[PDB]
Amino acid sequence: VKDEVGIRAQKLFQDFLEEFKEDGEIKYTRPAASLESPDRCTLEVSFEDVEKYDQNLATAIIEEYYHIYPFLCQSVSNYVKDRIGLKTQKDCYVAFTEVPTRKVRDLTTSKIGTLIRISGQVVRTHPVHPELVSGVFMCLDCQTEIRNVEQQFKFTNPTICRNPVCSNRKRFMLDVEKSLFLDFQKIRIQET
Amino acid sequence: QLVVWGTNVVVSQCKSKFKSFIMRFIDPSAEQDEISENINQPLYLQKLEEIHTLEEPYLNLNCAHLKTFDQDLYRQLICYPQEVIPGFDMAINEMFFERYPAALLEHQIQVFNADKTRNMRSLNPEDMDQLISISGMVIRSSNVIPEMREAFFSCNICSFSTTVEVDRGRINQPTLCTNCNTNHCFRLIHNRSEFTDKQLVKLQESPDDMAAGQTPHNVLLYAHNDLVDKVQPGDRVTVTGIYRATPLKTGGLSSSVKSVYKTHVDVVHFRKFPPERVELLQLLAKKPDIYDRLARAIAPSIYENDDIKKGILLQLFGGTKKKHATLGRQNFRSEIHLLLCGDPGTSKSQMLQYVFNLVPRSQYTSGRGSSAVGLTAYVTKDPETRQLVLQTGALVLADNGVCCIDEFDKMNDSTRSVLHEVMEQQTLSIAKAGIICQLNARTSILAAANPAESQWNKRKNIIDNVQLPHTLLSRFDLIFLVLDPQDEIFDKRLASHLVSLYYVTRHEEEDTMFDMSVLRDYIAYAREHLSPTLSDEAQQRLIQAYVDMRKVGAGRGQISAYPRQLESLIRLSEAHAKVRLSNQVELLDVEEAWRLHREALKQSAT
DNA sequence: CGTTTTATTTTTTTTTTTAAA
Ligand SMILES: Nc1ncnc2c1ncn2[C@@H]1O[C@H](COP(=O)(O)OP(=O)(O)OP(=O)(O)O)[C@@H](O)[C@H]1O
Repeated sequence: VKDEVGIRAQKLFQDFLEEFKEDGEIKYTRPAASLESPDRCTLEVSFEDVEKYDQNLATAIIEEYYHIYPFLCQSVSNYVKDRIGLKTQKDCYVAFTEVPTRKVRDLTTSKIGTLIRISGQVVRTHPVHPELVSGVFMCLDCQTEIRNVEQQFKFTNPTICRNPVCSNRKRFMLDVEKSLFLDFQKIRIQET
Repeated sequence: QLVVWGTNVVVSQCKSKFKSFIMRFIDPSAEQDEISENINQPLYLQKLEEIHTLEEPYLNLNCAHLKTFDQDLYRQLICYPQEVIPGFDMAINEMFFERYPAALLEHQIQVFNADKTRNMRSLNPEDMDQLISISGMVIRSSNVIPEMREAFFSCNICSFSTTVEVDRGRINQPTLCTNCNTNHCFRLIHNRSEFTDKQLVKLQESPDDMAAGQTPHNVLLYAHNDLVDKVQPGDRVTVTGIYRATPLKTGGLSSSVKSVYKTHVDVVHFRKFPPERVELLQLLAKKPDIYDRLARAIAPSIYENDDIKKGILLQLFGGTKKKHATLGRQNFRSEIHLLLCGDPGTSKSQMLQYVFNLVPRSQYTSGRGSSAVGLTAYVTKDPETRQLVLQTGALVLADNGVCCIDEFDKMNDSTRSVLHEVMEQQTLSIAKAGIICQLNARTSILAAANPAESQWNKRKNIIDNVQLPHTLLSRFDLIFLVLDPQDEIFDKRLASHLVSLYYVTRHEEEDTMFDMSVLRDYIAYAREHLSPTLSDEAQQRLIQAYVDMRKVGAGRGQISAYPRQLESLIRLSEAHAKVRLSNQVELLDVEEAWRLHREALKQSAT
């Protein structure tokens, strides 16, 4: 796998955040300590960190963001497991900051996967409108447990088979209830 | 003889022919044909100096030089032009090494500009894949829409994370991706790939050759990835391009197709400082004839009250701001606006047409033909889902341009009162139920104001005449008179001059030399590296003479000044300093105000 | 060597326009 580059960027990620970060102590455990209530999953980490100790390997981080962000979310979980009384129920939310860096005109195809900083106003907005993003099912026959990622926009209820060659259009209706999903909102925003 | 089955074109011929042409090149205009012209090396080698040394990529270049060379190149370039043009780029990408072999040869060039058109009204089956260039005026300002080029795959077991780009639309499927042992079935995902940008805005053809009682017919095309907002939209512009066509999805139940093909044009290019001649720049400033000399140039034939060409003095050597870098407060913009008042069919459009025929920011307007609210971009019905957008206003697209306005006391109260602020504030608060902001735009104003009457009624000081009060009628510095000399004396002159403009059949190059372009460049230098200040000298005049400015205010049916026109005076201060060679304030300039003002301000007899 | 295809209407707010002693 190529993206093991970013997993090593994710090794890099761990390497300083578990180790001495600032102030003679931790920066990123009181977040971790606070997340336990709903399994809150929200954590902010400085991007200057990828300059303090990663030594300007931001360009080993700052390009493959939506590519490897999932893996960074995996790192969040791998952090939590190392000391918290844990089962892998921990999900993803990573909310980087500290980027001395600031626009709509500096946009192209080319700008995918970065962490630029922009500000706008509040207008023309929409409410909470959740998404039961994960879920379970199978084909016509038997294999009724799928903890997979059904969340990519290309998702579909009927699948082909798990253990045996089954139908290819049939579907079960399954565990949308003892599992983990999300919530989100949506707006319009205008140039500062 | 190595060619597409259905064509007659080959890479090597055009490549070699053009490489010889650019080796048959010293600037063949300025070194072979226009030997009386001269910049003596192949310009493209010169550019590979003046591009690489400039380090300033994405060249622009024509190919009308090629008429001297073998015209078969011209033709097969005219007709097969997406399959020869990269070959001429390849020749350039070879020329790199003529002048720098071991460069950072990692960038590419952009690029024609030679062939003709007449109009868009009527074209033909023949004219299908051919080179065209046409012009008009722009309508819209679009957004961007990108376009894909490749598939980035996934896997199930052992990370068969394959990849491959697109010809234009397919990826193949054996049981796995690039069939690697088929541990799982085929995979695809569509994001970690190559994408490509474009837009769409249309043009309105606006020549003097527009057929009789005919409507606008208008054209449009996308961009490519560098040709994307080159464009302050809405002005007189040419394009090059390649006529394109496309079939259409009949109906929409299923894959049926149309008989009729829609068309647009391929997306290429658009159309619009010297240390050499420093001499005359200083020569014209130190010559006191600035008062009239260039002013004498503007009306080419007309003296029409040439104290108005001294009113044209008001106008150019460009216009300095007292922007507020010290304190940051108050945004004191140095705006300029004057009108040309009516009661006689005088040249109050013709000058405004001379201007608009010259300046590109060209518009003509007047009351009762259009709305006051043409800053709207109306949503009468749209190609959207009622996501009601007011894309771009019209009357405000004159960014430091001009809209000419005629017949000014023509409209209702809402019209022409609505604008009581933008004049010296350039703000347009869009506080409606839709999307909201405080926008910016500022420009120049001139019109042909008219009172309730045809002739200025005698016996009757001017504040009585127009139906505006002695705050709003007496508003500006001066809104300038236009009378007939009440006698034959003035009358026959321009008759005698320009009766024979048909019959003169010539033009006289006098000591008031018709400056072909030697004028048009100095003004462009007129604002660059000297910066008019205001110290302690030329300001005490109407500091003190505000006595004289306002103490005529004791009076009704007479009029004094009000404290926005003193601003117009400190704005008058800016122009004359650099030219005549003291960028710090000289005192005479205020006289120009009195030369202007009391020409109709102490004409307050009663 | 078999077994299946395909429809939407009324009200808003803007910018246009239009009415009586
Ligand atoms: N001295 C002059 N030299 C050249 N042209 C003149 C002169 N005096 C008058 N004219 C002509 O008179 C015409 C005046 O009419 P134009 O169409 O500009 O009227 P206007 O200014 O719109 O009239 P109004 O403002 O009263 O409605 C101009 O076209 C101009 O050619």
